Amino acid sequence: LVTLVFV
Amino acid sequence: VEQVATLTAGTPVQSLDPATAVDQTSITLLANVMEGLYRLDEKNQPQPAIAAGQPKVSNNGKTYTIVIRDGAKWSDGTQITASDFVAAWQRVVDPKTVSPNVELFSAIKNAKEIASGKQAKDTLAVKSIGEKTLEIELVEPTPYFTDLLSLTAYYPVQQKAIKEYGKDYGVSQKAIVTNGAFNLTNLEGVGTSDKWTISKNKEYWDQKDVSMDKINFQVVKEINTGINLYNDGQLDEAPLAGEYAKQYKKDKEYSTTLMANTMFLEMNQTGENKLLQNKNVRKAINYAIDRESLVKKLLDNGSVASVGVVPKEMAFNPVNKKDFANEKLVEFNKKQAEEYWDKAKKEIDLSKNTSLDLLVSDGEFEKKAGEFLQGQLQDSLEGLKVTVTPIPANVFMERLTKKDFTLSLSGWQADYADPISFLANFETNSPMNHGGYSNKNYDELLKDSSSKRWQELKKAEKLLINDMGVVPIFQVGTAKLEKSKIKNVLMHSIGAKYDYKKMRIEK
Ligand SMILES: [Zn+2]
Ligand SMILES: [Zn+2]
Ligand SMILES: [Zn+2]
Ligand SMILES: [Zn+2]
Repeated sequence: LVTLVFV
Repeated sequence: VEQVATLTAGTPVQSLDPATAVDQTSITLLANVMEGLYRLDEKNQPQPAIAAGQPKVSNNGKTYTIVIRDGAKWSDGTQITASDFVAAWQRVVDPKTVSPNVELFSAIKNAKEIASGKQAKDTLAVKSIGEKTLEIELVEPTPYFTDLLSLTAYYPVQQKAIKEYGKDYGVSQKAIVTNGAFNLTNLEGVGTSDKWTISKNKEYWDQKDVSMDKINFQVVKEINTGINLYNDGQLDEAPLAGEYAKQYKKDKEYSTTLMANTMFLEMNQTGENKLLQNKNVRKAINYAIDRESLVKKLLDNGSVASVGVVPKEMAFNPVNKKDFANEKLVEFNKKQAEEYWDKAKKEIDLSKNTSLDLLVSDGEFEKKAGEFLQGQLQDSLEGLKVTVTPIPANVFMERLTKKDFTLSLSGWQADYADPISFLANFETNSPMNHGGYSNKNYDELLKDSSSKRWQELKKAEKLLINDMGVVPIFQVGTAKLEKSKIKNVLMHSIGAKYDYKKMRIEK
């Protein structure tokens, strides 16, 4: 899956 | 003690449809309001959910027979049938659907011939036998296939609902029929709402295991606000990074958990951008990134520098137990960055354009990471201007799909514990290949099914890095405060991150 945000 | 909580999310929900959901926020929601044949346990292993048992495998590892349990139901009380699954999966591979998840079905016989347009979707080698039995034929033995059956992309959808809503399926909370531990009871706008609520689904087959009455979600983009809400008892968790993580690191309610998740600079290599088409420019970008400084200073929360495309602690060799990610394939080297850049200048016209745009999510630390990268690139590639463009998640997803970008700060979390979850994304016409990288020899290495598969996939990773088709930056650690009263939440380093099914509040 795609992660545009990491926090 | 009331069984209610308010938790956090990084973006608005983007999709309510298994066929189209590809981002973490949508997938976590779907993992909790819907359910598939299998569900990951605490060790990230697929266990029977809608399925009554593990698959019965026959025909030299190629035929899977699965029985749906008695009493598996949609939220409207109706039975979940084998035919619901058949139609759902046909819908994912149907080119008319334009599903970003189509590659996940490639193992199934005829899925390839349906993708080429050689064959109709009804040829997909999946069939019902009666109302409760599914039979699936694979092209070849595929050890991780049961893992794929746990993914939201493989969830059923209700035939009646699909017929009723058609193209508007998943447009809103009113245009879905779900089957999970919770129902989606409040969500105003897909793509835009900063709040939503899910509530216990009393028609769920395993409702007896579910304690929570409802769980609320709030998007947090600014970490200071999450913490202040958390300390006032207005949130039951708060994400952490940078100076905030530094200050809360020793708190009794602090945790950090390493994820199978690499953040990249994706690069538009279609030919539209003349700079990123040049291999020396791409290598200059790679060598210019001081990954250790980023993770130590900017993130400071258990994230770690990338050593390759594939993250550490995800996949281990069955024979020798070694981590797949056991080579330092990328590393900061300022002098080599400068030299690759000087080499590139000799090959391109700097009059035209010596500028690169960098798309990032508009959250606090995504913007800050983009600015850190901007300074790194500007410092080692003399004369290059980097602009940082923070945008909303729904706009960002659309621009990636259309390749309306130059550079992109975007990443992938493994859906299952095999290097191919990552490496398949750089195959020539993969929907997740946002940059348009294409190497036919890379494509072929991915197909290896021999005793040397592990070694061949590592060769593919090296070819991708040697071409510098994508720049791995860091492996994501998830740091947060969480109230002590929250018990029994399952957190996964692969696939959908949170399972709240057995969550409860104690004291
Ligand atoms: Zn149970
Ligand atoms: Zn802040
Ligand atoms: Zn530190
Ligand atoms: Zn290790």
